[PDB]
Amino acid sequence: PISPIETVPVKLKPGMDGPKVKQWPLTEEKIKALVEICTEMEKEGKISKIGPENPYNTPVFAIKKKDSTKWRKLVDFRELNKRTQDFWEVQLGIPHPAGLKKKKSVTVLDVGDAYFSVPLDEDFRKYTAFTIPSINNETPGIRYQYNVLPQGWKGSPAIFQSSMTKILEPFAAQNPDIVIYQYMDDLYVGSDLEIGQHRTKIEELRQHLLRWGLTTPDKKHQKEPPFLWMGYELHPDKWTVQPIVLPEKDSWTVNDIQKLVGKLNWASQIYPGIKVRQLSKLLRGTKALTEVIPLTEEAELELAENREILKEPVHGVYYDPSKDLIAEIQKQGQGQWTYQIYQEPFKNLKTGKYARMRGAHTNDVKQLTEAVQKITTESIVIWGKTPKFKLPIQKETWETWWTEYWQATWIPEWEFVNTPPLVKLWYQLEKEPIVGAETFYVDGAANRETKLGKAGYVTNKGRQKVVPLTNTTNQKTELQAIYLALQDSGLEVNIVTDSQYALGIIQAQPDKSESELVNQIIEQLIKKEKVYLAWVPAHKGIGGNEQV
Amino acid sequence: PISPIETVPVKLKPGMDGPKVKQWPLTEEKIKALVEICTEMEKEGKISKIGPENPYNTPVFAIKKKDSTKWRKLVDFRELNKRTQDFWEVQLGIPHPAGLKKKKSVTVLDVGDAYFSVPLDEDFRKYTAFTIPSINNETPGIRYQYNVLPQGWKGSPAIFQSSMTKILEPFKKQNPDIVIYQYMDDLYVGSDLEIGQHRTKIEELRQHLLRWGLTTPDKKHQKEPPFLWMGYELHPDKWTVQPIVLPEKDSWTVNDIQKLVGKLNWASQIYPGIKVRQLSKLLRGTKALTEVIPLTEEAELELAENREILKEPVHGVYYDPSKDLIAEIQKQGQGQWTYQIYQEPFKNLKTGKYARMRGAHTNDVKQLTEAVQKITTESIVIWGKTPKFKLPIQKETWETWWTEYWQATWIPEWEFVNTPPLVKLWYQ
Ligand SMILES: N#C/C=C/c1cc(Cl)cc(Oc2ccc(Cl)cc2OCCn2ccc(=O)[nH]c2=O)c1
Repeated sequence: PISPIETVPVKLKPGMDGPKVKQWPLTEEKIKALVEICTEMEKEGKISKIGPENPYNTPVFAIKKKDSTKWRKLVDFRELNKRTQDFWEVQLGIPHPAGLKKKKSVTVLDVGDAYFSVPLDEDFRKYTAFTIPSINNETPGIRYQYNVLPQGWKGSPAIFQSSMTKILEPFAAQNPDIVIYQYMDDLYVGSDLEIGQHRTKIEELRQHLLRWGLTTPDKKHQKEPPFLWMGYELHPDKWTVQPIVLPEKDSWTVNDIQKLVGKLNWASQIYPGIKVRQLSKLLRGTKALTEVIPLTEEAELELAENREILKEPVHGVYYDPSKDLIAEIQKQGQGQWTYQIYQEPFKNLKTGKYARMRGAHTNDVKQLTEAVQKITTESIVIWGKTPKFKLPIQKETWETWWTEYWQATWIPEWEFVNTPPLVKLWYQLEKEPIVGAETFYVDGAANRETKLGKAGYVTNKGRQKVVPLTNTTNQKTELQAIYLALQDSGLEVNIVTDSQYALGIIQAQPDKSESELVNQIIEQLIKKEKVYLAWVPAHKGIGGNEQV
Repeated sequence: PISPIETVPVKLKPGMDGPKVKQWPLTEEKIKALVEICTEMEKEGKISKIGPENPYNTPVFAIKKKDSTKWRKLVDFRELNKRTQDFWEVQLGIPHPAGLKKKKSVTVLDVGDAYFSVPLDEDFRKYTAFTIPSINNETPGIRYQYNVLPQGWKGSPAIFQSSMTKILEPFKKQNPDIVIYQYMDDLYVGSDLEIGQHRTKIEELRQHLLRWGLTTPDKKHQKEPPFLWMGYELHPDKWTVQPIVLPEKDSWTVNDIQKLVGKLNWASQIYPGIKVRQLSKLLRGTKALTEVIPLTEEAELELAENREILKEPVHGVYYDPSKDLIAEIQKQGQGQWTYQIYQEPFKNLKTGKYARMRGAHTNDVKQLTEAVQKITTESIVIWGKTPKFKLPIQKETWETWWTEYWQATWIPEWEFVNTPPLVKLWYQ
């Protein structure tokens, strides 16, 4: 049989037993349809009839496919799968085309009857036992078991991949002018060899595999570029995404919105400028998978922009190790960032976008840093080096920022590209208090029940103000106090606040938020020349005038 | 070599399975290096290739070792350690000398190579599985498991402990005043001798161990050293909680006194016997920040009384062996970093400041990495165990770049903080 391939030893999960499920049922119309399959599988040595000796057992169902000339046997291994040991996880992610090297020729070989071509560990086989019944009347049910990897069995993919990998080594040893990538039941071979000897080599590999019991395309030899693979279009000199289709609807489903943002973020690999923000903000509600969700003007505008970019196709190229790797980032402005990875000006390996969905308040430089981080990781995964960066930020700007920042930040080799909207910090608080500046002592408070509260200040010039607030919180009033001090002061101002929160926001130097209060505070801070924010403990009775 | 005896059986704490941990993506360079190293280890029988029926995995990295110019493989065993040695700090646990921290000088030696001689229990090997990753998921990763006691596993020195004791015993006889503690792949040797005599004795232990068949590639510059001064020698008697200092100026301002009162009020959580009342009086209300405010009698009395109370260590602060060690670090800028090692909040077992040299040979991540290593080493010497760090850095950044600067053979536990407040200028 298929014995030459060395079996992989398999244990059941410790402290368990094989599946004992008995099958009497059910229908006689599909029984003699099952026998037709089982006899031909038995003759092919894939399954073997087992006897009276009281083995285990598993349910077996029969079903059909359209164009009924093809019958289907489906064995349910779920229980056994519960009871079998864990295996090394099969390859999770898939190789990204931007990391592939251009080869003079590429061939695709799928192996048919894959799992059934790899033997199953002998001692384990008894646990794969199953029964085909008859209708009563002193007839013992037909008992079989698998000699090979059962379709749907837990350990089948990993053991198969292991076996293929092994079988490939006596070949790849004799031929390292040719590179073989392995994915599932597919082998992707490529070479810079002359086309004739490339073809010859391919056929050699074919006869090798066939000698080991692995079938492979004969009629044809099949796929010629493209090469529609895993949602891609692979062309000899270029790669792109499988065509993207955005549906048009009067009423949008949260499900369809998930499919939408999915197709869009998928499209973002290559088409530059894709914005998922508003459409995803729609999905921010985590409730009710069937709920009909309306749109927003910003959302529909965004979808329109996406349709406009998607209208005209752009293509990605393949990787050249001799050429440097460059990543370039541009700010979209809504908290969204875009980037392209290229060794060439008019050709991109790929593109992508980074958005900060964490929390609310974060500034431009930190966001740029995080983007550089994501790009660095992605580049390590796809290529194995890190790119040189082209960033829209002045040297002195980033230097000042990282030197002033409480967290340790690191960026690799990078240079300043002059393309606006250049990233900058709009205001820098004073390191030391300002002489000849009005000193505002600010405070704010709220009743967490009534939710009214108030915000105000008292200056050293004897100037005082108290502004009533409605529908707010202590934090809101506390920012409102600083804002109030900003409105009523001159170009140079000293503010003193009792709260760690407000000081925390202000010192953080954010340039934007969804909080309009903080936005206006920012605008004030920009309009100001010198602002010194200082902190003191509350209720310590020093400079603070509070109330209740 | 050969099995001198049978293998020491390793039993995991019952009701717990082996480590399954994803392998980080690596640079092509580091992958190639790992491939060379592992091919070599495979030829020498140290490790073997495994099939898909081994579910377990443990991360692997390629570090630069020491100032040496060639690569080194570093396995991150933290998970497996937690899953085994936690029961093997019990059964085989190595005692920790309390006199190591009191020595004038402590040298660290790499004894790891020893472990390579000893075989590992056949049943246990499957838990040591690791993977050399492939770029771009193009080929399935290369999978090995250890056939011998692996470096970085805490059970390794536990198993080799008797051997180490036998080899060390003669040296301890000729040198009864020298303290020697083993932590994983490292040997810490303390002494009160002169620095020269100390290094001499260290070389004596080197030649001793070597002629007993235990290699320690600590050979430094050979004949004539260029540039860099020496290497690793600790001085643990200089390690203690640092006193908190109040700013001292000829004159004070409203704002200065504000910062002072603030810092003192913060310090009240540590040293409850501080009185801030007289200190915030002198500015009664509504003054300009830059207004100069001379201090009264009772004010200066309070300041001095608070100065001498802050220069002496806390009360009720002791090391709890049942509790984990926690290390906070905060960035002070200009190359300086400060750190606190504690167990319960505001009770500090140790505090310090790590400072490297500036001028564009260094960056932030390098400094933090070296700081973490230094603190971890101090912690090893003092308590015989490593702290869990709260690192002021973005998780992905740290996870990316930490292996570049990492000279140490162990890995402490860590987690990341996005919060920290005004407590920066208060700790320096
Ligand atoms: N189904 C399916 C295929 C899927 C598939 C999937 C992968 Cl990960 C790779 C693949 O083909 C390749 C195989 C091996 C190498 Cl070194 C490059 C390849 O480049 C492919 C790009 N290419 C394609 C054609 C050509 O002439 N030149 C060229 O560089 C095919």
